[PDB]
Amino acid sequence: KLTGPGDKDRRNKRKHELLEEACRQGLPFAAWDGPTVVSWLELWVGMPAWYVAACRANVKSGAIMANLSDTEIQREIGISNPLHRLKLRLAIQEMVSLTSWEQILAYGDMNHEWVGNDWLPSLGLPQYRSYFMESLVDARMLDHLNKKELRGQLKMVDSFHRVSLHYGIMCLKRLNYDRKDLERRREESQTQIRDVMVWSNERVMGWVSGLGLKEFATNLTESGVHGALLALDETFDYSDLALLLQIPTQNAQARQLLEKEFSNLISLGTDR
Amino acid sequence: MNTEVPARNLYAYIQKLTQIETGENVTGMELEFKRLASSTSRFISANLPCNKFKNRLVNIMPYESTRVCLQPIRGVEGSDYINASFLDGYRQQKAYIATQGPLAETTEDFWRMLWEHNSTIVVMLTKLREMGREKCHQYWPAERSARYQYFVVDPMAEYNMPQYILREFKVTDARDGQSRTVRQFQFTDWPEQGVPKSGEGFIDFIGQVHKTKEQFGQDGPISVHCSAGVGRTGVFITLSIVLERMRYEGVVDIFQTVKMLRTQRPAMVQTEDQYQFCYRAALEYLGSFDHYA
Repeated sequence: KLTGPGDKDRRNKRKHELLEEACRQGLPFAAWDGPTVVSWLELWVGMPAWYVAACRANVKSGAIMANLSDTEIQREIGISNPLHRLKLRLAIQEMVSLTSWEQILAYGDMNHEWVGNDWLPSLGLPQYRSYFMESLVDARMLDHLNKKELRGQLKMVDSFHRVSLHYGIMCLKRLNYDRKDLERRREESQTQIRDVMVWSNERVMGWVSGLGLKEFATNLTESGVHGALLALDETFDYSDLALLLQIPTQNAQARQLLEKEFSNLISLGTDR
Repeated sequence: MNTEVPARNLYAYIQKLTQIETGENVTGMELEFKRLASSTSRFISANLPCNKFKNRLVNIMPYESTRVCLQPIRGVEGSDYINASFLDGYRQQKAYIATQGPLAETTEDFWRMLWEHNSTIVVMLTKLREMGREKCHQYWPAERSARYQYFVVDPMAEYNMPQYILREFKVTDARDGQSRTVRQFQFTDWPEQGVPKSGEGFIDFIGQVHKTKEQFGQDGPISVHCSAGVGRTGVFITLSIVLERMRYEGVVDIFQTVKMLRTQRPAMVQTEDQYQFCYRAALEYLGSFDHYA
């Protein structure tokens, strides 16, 4: 593996120190200069190179950036995608608030790559990864996604899959969007029936397997079944699960077992 | 003969190739490129009379084992065929489709190819016309929406970058209303004769294309085309693989890389100039790291 410094790392470090200096020095976003907003748009927001180049050519200040209309963002930055514009709007508004570092300059701890590579698969929804990432959906955007964007751009036509997202997001809210806390709580509930609200889809499959229903567990892959759904959706019952596990009605013992274990899971690991 | 070289020996290795020694008329580079020749599947679908007009050159056709197949259409023989081949990349299987610049007559096939195989990133390595000849038919709409059989292609935006143009399209399957965004990166800085004087622009372009695939989580193959889909396309794919392998493993083997590509589509990296440029650009990329300059 190639070691040491280089042209790319020098360029990145210098871009970063524009960003770090404005932030640490208490410069409000409106007073940021051109190169600083350009660095910010690349490194902290995570926009592709062509938006960044558009910004560099057409947006000379944070004040300008802050006061762009929707139609002006589309014209000056070239952003066609409504969800990419959402991303920018929320980013600007967050930056304005924080500049008036504790704010993590290790940006992207819950950016669209975390949503895509880590979080959506944990909800049993990995088939939506490409659509969410192409719309650059970060954690900050999740609670702002409206029903039209979910249906159309994000291809979530299935109502159960949308319910699954909803309770995934409710879990994030209850955890105050603390990624470390979510990870810790999943690690500390691996081997006991506890804190079901935080369980991944994989963990749920592990639980089904542990019951002696191992040949059915794999059927929850891409099903949208995860712990926050089991804990927060009062309508989701053992028979809904049995169907998603594709347990035959002829396998009556398996269905009775699931009924009893599911009751135990809810009683011991939730507040339902 | 060992053609795998550690990074720190790459400068010296290239110098030795440029040189001619011990009683041969030709350089080490020329000898190495010719050694690729001695190095296979069959051309079946490509040679069907119903498909002959679908090939830009009669002598460049996909191998059967790696050809990109279209779903057959009722009653139309040859409708499963396009001159295009899958190639594996450094990290994933089917990372690329190598194909010719579309003809007017294969333009609808081209869009169906991107659709059926989930290709949403396209790389164009020529201008439409070069040296008084068509290299590529303009298969994309200019200002308004266009219909290519089942697909409605709507131009979304265009971005002019220093050494390439990015064109974004929305493509809809008119049969069921499903839609995807397709992005085309056209590299605009390849000279109409020879190879680029420096590899830096082409290296950055390779980087941008793969960054886009990663950032937008696009899993499908990158469709790469030039004139016939073997020369410049061969250079793009060779360097894509070699540059990443060099970064993570610290070694370069251009000879075996091209050999490997030619097991998947014939004639990849077609001229000695192109082959030499692979080495030249790898060395330039290496030089962007201080401990190896």
